[PDB]
Amino acid sequence: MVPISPIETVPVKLKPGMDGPKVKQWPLTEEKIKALVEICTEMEKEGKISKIGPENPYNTPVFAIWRKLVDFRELNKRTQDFWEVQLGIPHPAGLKKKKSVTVLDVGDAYFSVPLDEDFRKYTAFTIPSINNETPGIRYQYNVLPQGWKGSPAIFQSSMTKILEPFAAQNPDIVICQYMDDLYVGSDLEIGQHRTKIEELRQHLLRWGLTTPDKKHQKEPPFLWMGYELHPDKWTVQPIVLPEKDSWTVNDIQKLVGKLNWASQIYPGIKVRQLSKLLRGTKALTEVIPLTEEAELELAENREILKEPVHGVYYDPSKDLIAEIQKQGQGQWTYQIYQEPFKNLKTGKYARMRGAHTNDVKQLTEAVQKITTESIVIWGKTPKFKLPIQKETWETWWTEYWQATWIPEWEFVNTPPLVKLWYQLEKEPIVGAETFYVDGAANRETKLGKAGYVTNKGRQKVVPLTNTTNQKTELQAIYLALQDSGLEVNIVTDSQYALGIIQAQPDKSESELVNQIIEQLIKKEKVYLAWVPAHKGIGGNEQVDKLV
Amino acid sequence: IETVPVKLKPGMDGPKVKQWPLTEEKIKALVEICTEMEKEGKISKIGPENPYNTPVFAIKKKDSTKWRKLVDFRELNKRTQDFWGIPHPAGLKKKKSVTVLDVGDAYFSVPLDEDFRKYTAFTIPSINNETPGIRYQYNVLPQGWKGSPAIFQSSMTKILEPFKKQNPDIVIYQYMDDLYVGSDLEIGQHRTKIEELRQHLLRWYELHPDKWTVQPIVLPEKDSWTVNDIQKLVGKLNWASQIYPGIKVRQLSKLLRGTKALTEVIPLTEEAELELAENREILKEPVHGVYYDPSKDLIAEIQKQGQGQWTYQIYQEPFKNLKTGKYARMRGAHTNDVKQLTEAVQKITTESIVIWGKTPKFKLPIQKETWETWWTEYWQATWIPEWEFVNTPPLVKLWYQ
Ligand SMILES: C=CC(=O)Nc1cc(Oc2ccccc2OCCn2ccc(=O)[nH]c2=O)c(C)c2cc(C#N)ccc12
Repeated sequence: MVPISPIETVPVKLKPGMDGPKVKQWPLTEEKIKALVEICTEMEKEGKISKIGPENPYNTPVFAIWRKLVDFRELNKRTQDFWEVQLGIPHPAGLKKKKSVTVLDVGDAYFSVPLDEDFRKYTAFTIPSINNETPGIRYQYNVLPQGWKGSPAIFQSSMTKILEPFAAQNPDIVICQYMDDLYVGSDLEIGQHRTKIEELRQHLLRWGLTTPDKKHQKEPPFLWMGYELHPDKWTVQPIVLPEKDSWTVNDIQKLVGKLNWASQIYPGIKVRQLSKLLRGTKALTEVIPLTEEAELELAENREILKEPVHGVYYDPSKDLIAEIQKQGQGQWTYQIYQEPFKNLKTGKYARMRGAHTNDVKQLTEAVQKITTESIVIWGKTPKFKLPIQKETWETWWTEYWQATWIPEWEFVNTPPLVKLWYQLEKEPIVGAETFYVDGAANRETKLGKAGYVTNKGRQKVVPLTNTTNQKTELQAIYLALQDSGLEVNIVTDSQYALGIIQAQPDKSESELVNQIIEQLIKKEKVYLAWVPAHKGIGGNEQVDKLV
Repeated sequence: IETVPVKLKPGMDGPKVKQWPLTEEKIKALVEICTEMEKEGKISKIGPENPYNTPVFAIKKKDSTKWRKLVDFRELNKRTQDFWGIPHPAGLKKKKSVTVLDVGDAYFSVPLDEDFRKYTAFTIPSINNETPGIRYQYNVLPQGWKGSPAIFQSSMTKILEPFKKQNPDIVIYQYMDDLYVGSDLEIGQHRTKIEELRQHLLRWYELHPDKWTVQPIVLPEKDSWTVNDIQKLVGKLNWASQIYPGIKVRQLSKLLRGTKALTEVIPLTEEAELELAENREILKEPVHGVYYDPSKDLIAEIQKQGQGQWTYQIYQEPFKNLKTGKYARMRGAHTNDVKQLTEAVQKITTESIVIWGKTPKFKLPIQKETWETWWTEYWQATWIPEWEFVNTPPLVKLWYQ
């Protein structure tokens, strides 16, 4: 016998202060008991488990479905935490094309790696006896049990330590590990590649690990985690938008699932309306009628999902590009590619929950998202193509009160272009009328007034019902914008209004703010000045609106 | 060569902080650096039985192309037991000059307590999550951990004993991986003395706090005031009345009676000139009842002023500034707001370390996603402060300009 190299065990403990599991074994039928006795007899003959005496106080239930199924949920609750290395799956767009590629599933994955001996006593389980007239057969696991908390992490670390020297001494190939399957790729000739695959099977055999003696039953295209991996391209598994007479909540969540998943390769997928119909529902069976916006959006989704679209693999020798387009209503779409018309991947970005916004902030956020995703997938920041003029960006970031930055980018003239819709003056305007505005409301009756007095003697006061102080301050500014020329100075004491306008929104939830924005867009020059209230500043007429 | 027992605070587990994504060149730099450290025994690979993690990345300090490994030990620092203390040298800020030295290598010769090593675990990430991350744990005192200067304090005292006994006029302070050396010599004599101290430490950053002062609130001096000038003046004085008691604005607001054009010149009355003069006198004095409390946090606020100019205030209670400043330095960041902000945060944290011996909590005028995306690209210090994000534009910005 050729000596098998031992696999070093991982020392495992339980959570602090806790004890091993002690669960009552379920009564099983005679058939199930016989089946489990046969299975456990074979496993004991193979060495996966071993019989134990009555000293072991711990017990974990067992089932037969024959196949043995041990329910480790309690021991999983009581087992220590491990470093789970499977967080975020490798994206196909990050893979690098290889001439020859092989997939090797390892046989008896968890059952070929030994368990820490001091921990084996917590894996104890009993097989009930026929008519329960004898003590049940007691067993404990000697290897990593399927379903136990620590099996995937310990198996992955052991496999990594075993594969380390082979990968080190074979730099002309690439090896990757995922669950119970290994992916080996190389640009060598098919003969050299199959040879090195044999060398890998031998290296794994030196530790007592079994590889397919037959030809590997997995050949391209590979269907993996909703993906289609082809020798030269990748895509998503087919996305079919069904025809429904009435769409319920689960049908809409299925649709937004297929659309969110399909959006990573299909450019232009919109999910704003279909997900908007799910806002504040919390009912899985509630039927929600489709708005015409959601029907048109679904029609465009069917028009995009008509014929299949594929993505290419990553080539590190070519530059990485990411192009952004505005879609409207806070929707943005982007393509990441290295050659024109050949996308590595695509995606979308929806604006955050806010009361005021503008397009430049949303574009900035989308850029940050694409940057982080690209660093995850490819390890570098792409060069951007953005629908915004260099002059627009310079004016924005130079005049914006917050610090902001976009990585290297260039302008692409693909409408609709992001622009600045208005710009307030830095100094008062000579020759422009000065509107002193104010508004005030009663907290009980919700009655208020908003108006202005100007330096030319122009005046106005308007009474309002069902209003607040903030609403009347905004309304006063709005009246000044309505009744003034193309150039106007506006004096207010509202820290609220100044806080809103100084954030420079081009779209808002409040219709009053949006009306103010529409007025500002029509003006040539606007200087907005602030003064303290109730300080005796003439012109600032708090008494005129408190009547 | 003898490990000192170190534990965590009662009821607190080890740090479990997600490692953020890194570019390829930073990953390679960390692979080479950590390979060398493993050959030196400073770190060792660990298995999956270690669930703890602390983020790691790579920087390039000043005047150097070699990469450096930076570990974000903030969580482990706040979860590590309090070590005890030495009173802060209140004369370090008074000294004419201070030089900062990186004594981080000295920590790597002292072993780390066995049972504690598993809490210093970090992960070198892989691109696209292809291969598992390379997990390490420290065997010696790590740079960036607050326990490293506390443990090495005795050895550092023994090493710096001859130099301290030689020059009683030189102040020496230690914070994390940095040694602050203050004196009153000439720049050349200071540099030769710093070389003397570095070769003194070998066989075993020009700062000038004297050129820094606290900034008063100043008012314009004009011969002709417009309506806008007087309105802004009244706003600034009304804001300053929150800090200074006797500020009075009624005689200046009396000039604004009537609805006049913003650009119209208004002559000041005699009562308004007297009021403005009294306000100047009030503003020339320091703030009433402003003290430092070592039991409270320091808060630093930064405002972007444009044209590469930035303002900041360090306080503990609102309107009770302990320090104010204006950083306008231009150093290869002319076209990048985030790099400027990052250098400003580093300078303010340095001044805070010199003055009080601890780092402040920043309020940054930047969106969270932008800052957290880009700040590690321009970081050059060995410590990291805490920060929050300001999303509403503060009105008082121009009152600090
Ligand atoms: C970390 C991620 C990773 O390695 N993922 C994967 C890699 C892989 O092959 C490679 C193995 C070694 C190096 C690069 C590889 O692919 C480069 C791109 N590529 C992909 C397909 C193909 O035919 N030709 C081609 O060049 C295969 C076959 C995979 C199969 C499954 C299934 N089921 C799931 C994931 C796979």
